[PDB]
Amino acid sequence: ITGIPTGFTELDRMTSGFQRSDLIIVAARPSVGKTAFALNIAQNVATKTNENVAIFSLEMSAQQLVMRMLCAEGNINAQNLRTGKLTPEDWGKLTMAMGSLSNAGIYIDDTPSIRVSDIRAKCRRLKQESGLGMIVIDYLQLIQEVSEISRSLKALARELEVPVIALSQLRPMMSDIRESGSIEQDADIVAFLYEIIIAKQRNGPVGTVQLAFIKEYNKFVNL
Amino acid sequence: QDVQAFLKENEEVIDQKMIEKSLNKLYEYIEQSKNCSYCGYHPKLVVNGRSIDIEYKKQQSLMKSMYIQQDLLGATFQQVDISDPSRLAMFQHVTDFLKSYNETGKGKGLYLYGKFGVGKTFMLAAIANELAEKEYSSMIVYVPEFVRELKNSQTLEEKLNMVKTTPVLMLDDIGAESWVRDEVIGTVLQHRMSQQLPTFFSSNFSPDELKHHFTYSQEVKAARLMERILYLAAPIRLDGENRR
Amino acid sequence: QDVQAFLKENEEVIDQKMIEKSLNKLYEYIEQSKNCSYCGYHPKLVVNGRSIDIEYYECKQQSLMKSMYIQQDLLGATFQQVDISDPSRLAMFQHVTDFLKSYNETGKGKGLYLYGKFGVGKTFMLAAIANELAEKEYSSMIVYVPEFVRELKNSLQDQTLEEKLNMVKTTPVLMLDDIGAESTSWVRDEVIGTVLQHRMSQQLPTFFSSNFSPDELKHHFTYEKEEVKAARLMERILYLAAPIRLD
Repeated sequence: ITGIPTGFTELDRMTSGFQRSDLIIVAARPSVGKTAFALNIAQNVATKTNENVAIFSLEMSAQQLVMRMLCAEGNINAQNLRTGKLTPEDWGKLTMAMGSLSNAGIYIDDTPSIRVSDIRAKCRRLKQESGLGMIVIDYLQLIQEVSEISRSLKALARELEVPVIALSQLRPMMSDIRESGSIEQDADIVAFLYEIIIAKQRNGPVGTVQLAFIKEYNKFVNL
Repeated sequence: QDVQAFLKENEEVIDQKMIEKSLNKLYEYIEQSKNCSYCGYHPKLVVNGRSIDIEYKKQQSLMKSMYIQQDLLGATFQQVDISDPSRLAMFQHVTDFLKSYNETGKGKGLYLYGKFGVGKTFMLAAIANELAEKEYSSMIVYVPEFVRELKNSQTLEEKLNMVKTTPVLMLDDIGAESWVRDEVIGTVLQHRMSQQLPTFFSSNFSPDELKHHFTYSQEVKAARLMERILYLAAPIRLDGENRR
Repeated sequence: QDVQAFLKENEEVIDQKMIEKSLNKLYEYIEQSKNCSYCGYHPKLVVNGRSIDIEYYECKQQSLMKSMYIQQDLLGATFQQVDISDPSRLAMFQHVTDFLKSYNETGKGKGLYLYGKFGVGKTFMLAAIANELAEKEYSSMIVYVPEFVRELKNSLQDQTLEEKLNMVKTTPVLMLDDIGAESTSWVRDEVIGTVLQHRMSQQLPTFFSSNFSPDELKHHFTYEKEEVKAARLMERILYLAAPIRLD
């Protein structure tokens, strides 16, 4: 928080951000997960201060991803909220799911197998269409032919005057996003998911940190 | 919500924290197919140390008996004669509980102990049709024919998942072949006392005898196998004339 | 059962984390005897800071014997008081007599390993070697292990208890206790590194019996360049003791 917030408070007394203009890539593992990380980098940042956001969910329809953060803001995902009529009970903690995620400003996404000149013409009228605090783009291994995308993703944080995010689906270290990309000369802060191995910057702080998980509500935990 | 149900289901076995540690397991457990395709295995929870793992009339129908002859399992109660303390000191623990059987509150089974031939298994196969008036997946088994093919190997990772925490287990006979049975039934009888469950017994010998016969060496692993079988109930006599 | 009720009663306040952290404790809690054969204590859960512990609530050699950090109400067990229907208690019977014999002043021999569950009493079994090495003019001392970290981090104003261990290291049959989930990590290269050298500067036999196993006691103290510093000073503990097997 310098800044329009990063992710965690021990991760906002670590590196410090998000600040003015940064290309980011959180090279996220298969098998383990990358779902709730989005439900804990851009879930509460829209629903508190008027530096609003947007969500790129490319390959899947944006609407299947809306069973992920409402079932993680209203803590209701075990009766269940992904298939129809609940038992006369789980209509309990609904007042926390959408009761904050509509008084902010977000554009969720699933527009075609995109190149990147979209978010250049789109972000010339979405900087002027939204409110802007972060710009959450899909993982760096689909948009096309993979390496070129990251190179022109550095400048994107420098146009709308807000830091821009684009994860990845390749241990995990900086030489596996390499067996499918370029990145190093471009993105100058590479976090991860096993463990958010933020092992890159000039600001100072870089550390070894994983967090606990619940997966009945998809919740992150810091201490 | 599923977690709540499971938690209280096995709260006798689980250490609150153990539940949250094995959360991934228990959640993956419920999320996957609770059934199989041979009807070849089904998932069941097991407590391993500090972690919980996942191992694989119109009254006799959906039942699933193991290693038994096909049509011998038909027995009633009017037809069962009522004689000595073989049948006049037993219908006092049987009938106090009929239409009143819970899970989430341990029930009393029985241990039919005595002779060689009188009536070992006619008070575990008759009541299996009181567990057919309501219809449970009530198990009926020969334990002489159980420590043989499961010594074998092929398939062996999970062979006793229907001989642990089924709603009913009418165990019949153990009279053949520090034993090959202390990480086997001695931990099978562990899940019959912390996931809220009762069991049913009948055999050839008796409690005194079986303790003096199990597991021998040059180790009280012979006198721990049988109070895992003298806990939920108190054993009573069987007496009368021979039946052959 | 009460714990279950309370847990769900205040599960909105308690949460799950602490539960998953203290999982081992809560699981060990339910797994052990909730009652006692005196009906002498029973286990109950207690919240200590951020961790949940398990406390028990109640259901020729005396001026020679002066054991530090422990009482004299703990040293009163023999071996003819010890039963044998279990597969643990006789191991000790055969062990120590063969060490009444291979040592005729200076021996540099072996040791014993009682490690595992919580019920045997590994200080009453040790309060027996301590019991009858004092009919003689000699000893087999018993001092607790966490007490070398209970009154030994506040008082490092030089000496203090760098100078009362000086003579507790001139008794042959000295026995070491609860190393494992009882003792944080400043001590091992200043005390329990310098514990097993000056006795072995002339070579002798020392003892180790706690609760956490051999291929595990090397690991319980990195609280790699951390596991290896837990593989040198301890290469004089597994180099000086032979295991007993809780079957």
